Amino acid sequence: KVFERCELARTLKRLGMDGYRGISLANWMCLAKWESGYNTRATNYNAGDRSTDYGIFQINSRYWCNDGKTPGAVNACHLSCSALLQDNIADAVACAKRVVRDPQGIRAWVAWRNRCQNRDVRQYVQGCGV
Ligand SMILES: CC(=O)N[C@@H]1[C@@H](O)[C@H](O)[C@@H](CO)O[C@@H]1O
Repeated sequence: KVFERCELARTLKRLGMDGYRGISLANWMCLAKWESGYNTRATNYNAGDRSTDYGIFQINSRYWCNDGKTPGAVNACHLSCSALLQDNIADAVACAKRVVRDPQGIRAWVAWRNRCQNRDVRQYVQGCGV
């Protein structure tokens, strides 16, 4: 599914993401916006290393989920990458929380650095009641 902006904001808040490991909801929203356009079924194949990015947060199969077809991969979220393509984002949120429990935090998503870091991200939660 493609979330509407404020629908996603409230969904993420109910799943405990506001301030998780210090990350504001608006940062999670900025991440989802620029990774997938709020699209839970999005996939991106990376021909350079044979990995695939999955779901609304475009979490990568080399380290975080298992899709069986990524060489030399691990599965730190202990999920099938299929779980990151559901309309219900609970599993994707659990995996995103696992990602940011590692040292880089939200910087683990390279695109967050380019699109959200040191930027005014509040527009993404304006009017959503969060
Ligand atoms: C949290 C996450 O999945 N980050 C992955 C990162 O590890 C990978 O090296 C980059 C390259 O495509 O994609 C994403 O940023």
